[PDB]
Amino acid sequence: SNNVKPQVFNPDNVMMHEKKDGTLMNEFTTPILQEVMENSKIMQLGKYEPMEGTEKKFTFWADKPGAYWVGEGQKIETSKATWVNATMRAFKLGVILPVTKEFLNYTYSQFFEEMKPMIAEAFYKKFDEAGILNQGNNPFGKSIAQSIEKTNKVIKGDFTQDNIIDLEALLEDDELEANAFISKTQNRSLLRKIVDPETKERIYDRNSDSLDGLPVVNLKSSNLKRGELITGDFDKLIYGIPQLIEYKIDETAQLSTVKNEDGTPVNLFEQDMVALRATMHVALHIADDKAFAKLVPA
Amino acid sequence: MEGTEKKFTFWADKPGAYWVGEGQKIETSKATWVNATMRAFKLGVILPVTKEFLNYTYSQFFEEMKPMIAEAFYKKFDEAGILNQGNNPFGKSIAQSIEKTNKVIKGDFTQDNIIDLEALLEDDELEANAFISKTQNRSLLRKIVDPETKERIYDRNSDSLDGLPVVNLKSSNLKRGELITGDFDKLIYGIPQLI
Amino acid sequence: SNNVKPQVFNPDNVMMHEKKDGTLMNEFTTPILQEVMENSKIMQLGKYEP
Amino acid sequence: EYKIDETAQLSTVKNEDGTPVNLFEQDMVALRATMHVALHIADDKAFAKLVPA
Amino acid sequence: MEGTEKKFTFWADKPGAYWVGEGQKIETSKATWVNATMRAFKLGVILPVTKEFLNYTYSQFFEEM
Repeated sequence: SNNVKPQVFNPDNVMMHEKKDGTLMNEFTTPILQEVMENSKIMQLGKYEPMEGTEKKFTFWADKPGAYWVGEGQKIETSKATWVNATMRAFKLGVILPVTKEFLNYTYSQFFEEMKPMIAEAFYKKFDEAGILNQGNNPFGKSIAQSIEKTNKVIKGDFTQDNIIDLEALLEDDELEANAFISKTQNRSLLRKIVDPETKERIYDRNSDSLDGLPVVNLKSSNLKRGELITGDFDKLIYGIPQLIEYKIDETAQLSTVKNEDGTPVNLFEQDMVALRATMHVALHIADDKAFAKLVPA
Repeated sequence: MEGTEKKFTFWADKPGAYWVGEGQKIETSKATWVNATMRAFKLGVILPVTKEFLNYTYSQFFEEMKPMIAEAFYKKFDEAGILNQGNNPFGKSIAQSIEKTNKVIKGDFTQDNIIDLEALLEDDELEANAFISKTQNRSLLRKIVDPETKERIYDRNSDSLDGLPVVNLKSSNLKRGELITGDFDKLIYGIPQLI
Repeated sequence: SNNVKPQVFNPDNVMMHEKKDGTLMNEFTTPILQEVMENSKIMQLGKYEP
Repeated sequence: EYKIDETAQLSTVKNEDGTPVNLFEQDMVALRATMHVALHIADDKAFAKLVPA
Repeated sequence: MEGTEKKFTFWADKPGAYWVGEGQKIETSKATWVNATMRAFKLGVILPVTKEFLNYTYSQFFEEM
């Protein structure tokens, strides 16, 4: 066909060297990152559990044996122990990044090696918003926010030392103690302006990000609102990783998820392109639905 | 800066990710960068002197005038990049940025408003680094008291507000009622030609 | 699309770890054979030619 | 001969949406086996059959 | 050629000169330049072969081709 104008794609997810206006992108300056790359707050707070299938079983003692006061020559009576079972499964995260091979030679040679950190960050954020907030199409049935909803373990009201202490007290009502807080950085404003009216000490350590002596963890998510704060015994949140982040770079596949201007699927061998596929298998368990509580604006 | 212009490339969008069922199609995504650019403009002044003046009135006039010209340049630059004043040549300034994003508090100087002003940057995960103030603000800043602890947020001894440096502007264009907060590492400046 | 149920296929010859009811086939026991599998009767009866 | 492949399309299998199966997008593997085999009947009179009425 | 485009800059118009009377005003002129560019394009072909052909007819086909 001898058509030499560059290919338009739909969606425009393909990195290209030549722009449709004819601009040809030589002497490219490598973009620089205005931020530190994020990490999974679930993997920071929760307990790791080694997992080898896609599924894991847990079994715990429940009932325990009794005892009796027995007179001399009186018959000693009997007792029993019990256990209970729980289980968690994994799900898969993945993405593909397509590149034209002119781009990977004449614009950005190292593109995939510089994308790898950003793909890992995207997976970690996608996991955190699922397991903490019940957001981003949570595949599990299990999350902190949905545990709080079933137990209704919520305080309604403004940030005060009264409410923040009554929140942490809401766990020991069930014989658990808080290990950390989860909050939104937009609200350390509110933590900074509350003080003990009697000892005249401030509950939030602005210098070290501890609230009431416990560490605060900041979510970058937009789904956790200004007025909302979460507390929990995070040893009761368990995570596992059957497959680490694995990358395959492929020079020959077809991508039916992307189309050419004529409506045809993208074929990487025939159109002279490359793609990176990343996948990960990740599993979440909430070991005790009573272990988490939430403070919410009225 | 080696000429009248500088250019910057930053990552704008990171790639997405998908939950993928077994045997389901993994979908695509893209990274994306953005371009920004910075250019110089010229400050200048001429000082005319008669030869009688320079001979018989004031011999060292230019040598002692040089400092006052440098101050006039610094004041013109500050009054253009902070305030949108002095007939500013650049496209944008701090006052233009505030006016476009509308990050402004209507209110008196109180510890509540000073904390809400600093919080108005945390809305965007930016942490304030300093204040820009009018020295005739001190008669307001020093009468702020924390009603529980009765601590005062403005430190006489180090011209520091809520622990952050306060920097004072000598102009008539920053009024008596007004205070400015920023992450000032987001001011970038360059000087292709010293005076 | 963030769809996590397993793909249905036609004619459905794909071997899959997850069943559509959500059963995960871990702890799987390798199938054993109820027979001895057949040789070719052509190759048993006929003559081979290089 | 057995060839194992991780990136082909299979047109003879279709997704629930009707699309051909792509092994790279869908994170799959396929085994292809092939064999060449030949037959000759050297004398067609050499065979006979008994059949029910 | 590094990358797939190259640029060339050439002198174009050249300054004038004037005949100047004694105490007459000398006039002005300017130099000028122009740009040219050369760009690469891609040649390609695919040669498809059945593996019957590659086994039984012509093993060295993609070497001789």
